Amino acid sequence: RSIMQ
Amino acid sequence: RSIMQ
Amino acid sequence: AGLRKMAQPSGVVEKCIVRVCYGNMALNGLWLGDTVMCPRHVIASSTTSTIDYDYALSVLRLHNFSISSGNVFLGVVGVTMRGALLQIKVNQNNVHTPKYTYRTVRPGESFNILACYDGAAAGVYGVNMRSNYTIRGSFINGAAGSPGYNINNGTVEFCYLHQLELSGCHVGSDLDGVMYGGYEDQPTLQVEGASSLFTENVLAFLYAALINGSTWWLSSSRIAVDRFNEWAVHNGMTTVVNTDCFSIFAAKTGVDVQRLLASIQSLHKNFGGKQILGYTSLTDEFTTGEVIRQMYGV
Amino acid sequence: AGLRKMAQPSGVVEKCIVRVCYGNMALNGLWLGDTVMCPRHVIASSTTSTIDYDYALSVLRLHNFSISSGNVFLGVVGVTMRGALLQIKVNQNNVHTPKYTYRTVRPGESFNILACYDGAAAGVYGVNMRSNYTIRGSFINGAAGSPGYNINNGTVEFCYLHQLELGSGCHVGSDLDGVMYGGYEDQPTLQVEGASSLFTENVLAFLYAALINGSTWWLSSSRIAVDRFNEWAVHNGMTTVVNTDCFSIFAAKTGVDVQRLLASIQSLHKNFGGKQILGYTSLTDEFTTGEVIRQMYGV
Repeated sequence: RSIMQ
Repeated sequence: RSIMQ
Repeated sequence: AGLRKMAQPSGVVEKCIVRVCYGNMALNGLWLGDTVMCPRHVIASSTTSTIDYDYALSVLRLHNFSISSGNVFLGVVGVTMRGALLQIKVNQNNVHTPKYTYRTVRPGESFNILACYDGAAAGVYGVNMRSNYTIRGSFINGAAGSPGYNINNGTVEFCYLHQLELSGCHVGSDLDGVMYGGYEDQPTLQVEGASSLFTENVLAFLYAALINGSTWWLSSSRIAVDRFNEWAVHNGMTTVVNTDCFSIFAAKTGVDVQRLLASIQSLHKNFGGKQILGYTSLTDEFTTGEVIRQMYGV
Repeated sequence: AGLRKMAQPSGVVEKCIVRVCYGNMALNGLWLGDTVMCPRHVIASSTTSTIDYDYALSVLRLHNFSISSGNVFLGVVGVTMRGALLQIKVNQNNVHTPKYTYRTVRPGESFNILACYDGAAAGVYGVNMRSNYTIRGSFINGAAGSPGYNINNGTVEFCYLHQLELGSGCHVGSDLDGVMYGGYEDQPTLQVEGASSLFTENVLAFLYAALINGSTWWLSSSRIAVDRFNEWAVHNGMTTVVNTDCFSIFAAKTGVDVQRLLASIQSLHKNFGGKQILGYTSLTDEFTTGEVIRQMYGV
């Protein structure tokens, strides 16, 4: 859902 | 009662 | 005396963090030898739609990477896809590369997170893989690529590279690029499986509490392993499958697993009424291995 | 998202730990420049009665020391008392000595513990100084001399060397000037810690972090003024709040002002009613506004 890239 | 470590 | 969730010392891993930038994206990489490993979402040219990573790699240009160790920049020689990771070959060997292995961790196992931002380590803390293959971490934007590791007898065992967040629910891949739990490295509508307390770790914690002098919660009744397991899967706890690890504890404390299991059922009914060693009654973040080290140095 | 007690990375401190042995005693020292600091009870010859350390120093034989960094042994040049510490001059400078300062921390302040055994770091975890000048640690025999530290802009600020466990399991150290926190004695005597009050400013930081992470069930419209809260606090094991300025930016990103949180604290101080806040079932004062700010936003 939320990528922390 | 104190315990030195 | 005492029990704290702690991390193994991070020095040997700190020298392996790099900053990996591509386009408008920046995250962290792990530099071992002449390779940098990092999540492949760094080459994604999107923020909502669903990503074809093979296409993104086909249009990639090596000179658009900026990879740095502090203020030292690394030249990129090649890129290969490794599951949910990129394997980026660079023109410099990391002289501080430790002896290392890769290992995929299983639910209930503890390891260490080195939380990184902008290619530099920021914090370190111990975690425990949950039954739904998420960790209870603290990560904000830019933490992807943060490594998880254990240290065994001089060798660093790398088990995790941070990828994404589902509500304090964090997900990463192992170093072969296999995403824990099968979650996609895509910003999609996926929901984590049901979180259950890891019972074998609760048992370690309650033995630790006994050894530190906490007994108010100890039941005098007793329940067999296989009956408890029937109850556990309708009450948010995992099944107990190994008990041989508790033989040392049962001998030092005089309390067998079956009394601890009955105590767990009773704690689940006045849940929150009183703490154990200052912790929630049913904490599952400590393994038997962790408890033995903190109790006895072994 | 998420909140965890974490430690700052320990690499720069790991290079400073040494093993200090004398007779039947073994503990840890901190090697900065050409000096090793360690608790002075390493030269004690008893474990029950009260020790005349000045006498123990007068009959010390410098060659009965063994000080090692890994398998590198350090020769002892001289030894002087520094409060509850020995300041041991050695014949070698530690080339990996970081930029460093000393500072004595105050109740409510957080720092990092590097738990050490046999002169090697074993674990690292965050702690918070309690109102009775003890910490909630995990230490067993051999841990004395383990350092506590913070890192700011690459400078290591040393604030603690571990000394002793009180009869209940609370942990006590000295600062690096050799002054014992809380005035406890570095003697194996009967001394009992004072009562520990919850540090209210830290509890508020925890509750703001809960709101930022979407935990709001415990919040209501009910409200209490600082003064009415401070009267309840002194009868309920919590500290008084005096300045609420540090919570301005928290109230601005959440829309919830302190007075509402203060009223929530009163309800929660008893129990959470079977529910949890970020995994906790009791209020915690281990998190400072500064830790929360960094974890929530990176600043």
